[PDB]
Amino acid sequence: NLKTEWPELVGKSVEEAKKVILQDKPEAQIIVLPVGTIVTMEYRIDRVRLFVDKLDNIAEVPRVG
Amino acid sequence: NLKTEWPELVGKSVEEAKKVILQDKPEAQIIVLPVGTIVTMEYRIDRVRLFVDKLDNIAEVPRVG
Amino acid sequence: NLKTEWPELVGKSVEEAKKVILQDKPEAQIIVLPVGTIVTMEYRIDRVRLFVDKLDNIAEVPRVG
Amino acid sequence: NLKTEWPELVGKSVEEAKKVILQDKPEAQIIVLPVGTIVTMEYRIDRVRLFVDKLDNIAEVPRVG
Amino acid sequence: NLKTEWPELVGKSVEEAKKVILQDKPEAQIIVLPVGTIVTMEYRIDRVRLFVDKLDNIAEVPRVG
Amino acid sequence: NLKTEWPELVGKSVEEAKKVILQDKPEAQIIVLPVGTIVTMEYRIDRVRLFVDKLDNIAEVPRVG
Repeated sequence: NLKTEWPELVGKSVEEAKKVILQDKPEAQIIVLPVGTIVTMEYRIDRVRLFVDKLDNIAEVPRVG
Repeated sequence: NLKTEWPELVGKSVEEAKKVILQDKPEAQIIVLPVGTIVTMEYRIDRVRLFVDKLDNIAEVPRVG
Repeated sequence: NLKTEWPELVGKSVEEAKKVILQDKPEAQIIVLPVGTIVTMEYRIDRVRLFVDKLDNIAEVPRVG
Repeated sequence: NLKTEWPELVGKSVEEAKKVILQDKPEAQIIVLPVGTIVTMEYRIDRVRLFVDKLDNIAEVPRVG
Repeated sequence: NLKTEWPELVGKSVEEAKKVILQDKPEAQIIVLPVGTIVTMEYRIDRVRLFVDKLDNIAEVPRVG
Repeated sequence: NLKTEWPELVGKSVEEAKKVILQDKPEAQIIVLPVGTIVTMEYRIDRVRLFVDKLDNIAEVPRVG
């Protein structure tokens, strides 16, 4: 199996979002970036990037990679 | 039906704007970004992005997506 | 008629500039952005964008749109 | 005549630089922007843009326009 | 030999990451930049760039250069 | 002669770096910019730009120009 996306998280705080992701993916390495950030094309299975808005709310669906 | 745009909101504060949108779209997930931000081409029906100016006023017509 | 540009405003503070614009265009929706900001190609007659410098002075001629 | 460039100003503070420019161009409208800022292609004879570094020192030769 | 990449570091703090790198590469010159930063194409053997997220966690695999 | 590059400076503080450069080039006009900054293609012999990281350390080899 595998849970790789957290659509239910758009709009929630980073605090709330961490808590859920860690529940579902105990080994996740959570990265917090501002929306519009260009990342390196490297794929990492244990990583979860959160793309946040000005108030630190999840602005896009979190996904593994 | 559907209310998907809030033209009447250009120039108003984020506080004022939240209040109106939530009135019209109780399930809206409000995202606040600075004008000029490049977003991901993903369409979400419950989402409302607010594009704000330096003083946090709505700079463009808010819309669903 | 119509007053759509405030060339006399380059260099003045946002506070001073607001005051003048509102005098001439009582219905103006004043938006304050940093110089170099890319805006959405939408035209709004009641809107006045102020493009400011590091000290919040008007850096370019204010115009309707 | 006309004094349109202040090469002698690279490295000096904005405070120092203002003082000199105003000496030479009493009608100058001084604009302070960070180096790397893209401006609008509009030419203004009374305007002097200062392009500053992280410490607010003049990083490039000030010029009219 | 040579240790040139620290994959085990994604997600860790800059403080933690410094400590490990210096352990493995005592002569490393540690540089801390935000993710999405465009660097100069110059290669330096003693240098280790850390690409950090909003909370200062390592967002990409640290490497020499 | 001429000393135009300070390779020995990568990783050092701006404070430390100033001190060295001024030692070697007493007439240097020191400019401090963040890495990734696009500068104007103008060449100045008395100028030394320092490209700094998030902690204000020299991230690239300082050079005249």
